[PDB]
Amino acid sequence: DGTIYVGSNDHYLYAINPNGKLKWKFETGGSVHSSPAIGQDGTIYVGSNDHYLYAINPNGKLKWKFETGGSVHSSPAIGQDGTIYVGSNDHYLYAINPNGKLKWKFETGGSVHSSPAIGQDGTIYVGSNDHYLYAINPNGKLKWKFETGGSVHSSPAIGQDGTIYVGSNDHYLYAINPNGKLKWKFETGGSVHSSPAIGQDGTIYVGSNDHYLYAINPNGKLKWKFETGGSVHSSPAIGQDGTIYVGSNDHYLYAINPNGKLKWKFETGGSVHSSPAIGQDGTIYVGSNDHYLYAINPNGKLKWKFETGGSVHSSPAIGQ
Ligand SMILES: [Cl-]
Ligand SMILES: [Cl-]
Repeated sequence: DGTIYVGSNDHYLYAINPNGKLKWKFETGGSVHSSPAIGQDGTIYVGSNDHYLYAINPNGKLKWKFETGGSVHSSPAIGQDGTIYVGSNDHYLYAINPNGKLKWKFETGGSVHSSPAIGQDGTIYVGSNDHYLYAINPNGKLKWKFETGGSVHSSPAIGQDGTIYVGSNDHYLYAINPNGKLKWKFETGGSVHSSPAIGQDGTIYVGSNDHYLYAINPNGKLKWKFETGGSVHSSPAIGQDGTIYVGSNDHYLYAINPNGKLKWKFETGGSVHSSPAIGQDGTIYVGSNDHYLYAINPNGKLKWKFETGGSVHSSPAIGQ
């Protein structure tokens, strides 16, 4: 099918066809910064600034909405049994059943902006504003928490071997072993809000507020760093040939070769905080602060752009 879903600061969740024409839009009560996740049956889940986690049917009609105590900026993750996990600015990590009833909630010490990741054994990992990376068991009990030096707004990535990687506002990219002990930390020049991505050879890519996209080896030593013109808050995506795509606050979507050299850059009208998604055909989709969702071909030329009513900070998801 190939529908592209993305939130906008104009309060809507958009469903766009691969040709750039609207399928439907669903109005929430507030800005949709959260990035949608798609369940096995096609349900689209997304948080809103209006405090709700939404479940929207493929036809664009509400399935249910679950009210948390504060804005849902965190992006949901879906477990093997269908449980939907999402953080809230009310300080909790929520686990919601597919029917929209609470499974459990776990209180952290601060707002949960970070988006959860799920391990192979069902462990749920998420950062908190309280400076910790949390590992929560499927039953909602704490497994462990790891203290960084600052707020963990970056969303964790899990390696093949179980290593958990996450940025911190203390400027480091952390690699944490499955037991919750530090493996290594890599110092960038500024806060690491960007969420890491792991390449096929284990290279970890992450943006930094210091304007660079970093490639770090599994041993925690620098592979390369590529300088953009502004802070890299967007989270990288990796194509089949190894190309790394990431937005920058300098307004460009970047395509970087595995060797750290520029492949191409595409200029949007505003900062690219949204994190790119790659379609089956290689199309790269990303939002911009200029209000558009962009579809860029593998050669870096514009396929189409779709104007929403406000900034597109949400990161797109592509349906089957
Ligand atoms: Cl159409
Ligand atoms: Cl974000």
